This record gives sequence, C-alpha cells and structure tokens, in this order.
Amino acid sequence: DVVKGNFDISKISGDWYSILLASDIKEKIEENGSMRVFVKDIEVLSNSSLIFTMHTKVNGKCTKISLICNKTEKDGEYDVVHDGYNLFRIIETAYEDYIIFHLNNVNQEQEFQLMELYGRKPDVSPKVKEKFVRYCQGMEIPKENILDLTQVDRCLQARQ
Repeated sequence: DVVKGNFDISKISGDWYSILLASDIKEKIEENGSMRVFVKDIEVLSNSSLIFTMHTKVNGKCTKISLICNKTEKDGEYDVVHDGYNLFRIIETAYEDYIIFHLNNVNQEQEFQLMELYGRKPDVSPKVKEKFVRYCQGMEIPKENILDLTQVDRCLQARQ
C-alpha cells in the first residue's frame, strides 16, 4: 500500500536501513562525505518533532548521532541542521517496507538536494529501487550520482 501524501508519522517510526543514497553533488554522499550517514531509527518526539538516530564514521569507527527535526509550515516538510540548513519531506512510503526522503540543503556556498531510500529490512525489491532511480532522474540527479549502499559498510555491525 503505497502512500504519497497525508503520512501517518507514527507509522514511519522504528528501525530503518539505508539502501540507496543520491545527490546532485556526489562528494556529499561518497566516503568521508558530510551526508554519508546511515539511518538507525526514527521516533516521534512530539506532535511536531522527530528524532533521527544515525551512524557516521568517526576516525574509522561507527558512531551514533542524534538529529532533531521539526515540522514546518508546508505539510510533510521538516527541517534539520547538518552541514547547513536542511529541508526534507517524504516523497512516498510503504510503512512496512520502504520510505523515500527528499532533502534540500541551503547554505552560503552551494545549494544541493539529497535523495534517500530506506527499507524496513537491509534491502528492498529492485522494483522499489528503480522507482527511486526514476525519481532521481526526474529531479535531474544524474544516475552516476546514485550510490547503492547494500554493498558498502553501512555500520550495520554497530546498530547496537
């Protein structure tokens, strides 16, 4: 049951796994990239806030970080502060299997967008994955800038 709007935030809480990562600036999502983070779980703080738990590599070690995200005026949109100011929203989700996030980072230097595909399990059908790829292309993210994380160290060995 795909959902493209009016999302039940409580039903996207819990564990997620970071499968595909995309950006119009590839350095942001390659190794050592400011945006190469691996989601661990999403939880509802309040009627209007979220807390993301994610892993990043710090001196070679998987390291847990927390990010507070607040709902904004536009529906489904959130904002967060990681290497600049970020606005993100759900593109679509199947609550039990996958979710697609679009993020926009606005900074002094150079504005850029992010696309992320999470799964309830460390992978999803290639049907879901290429719907994601077509999304990225429609948003003019080059296919060269889409990274499959299923075959990289995404800190799964550190989720607890």
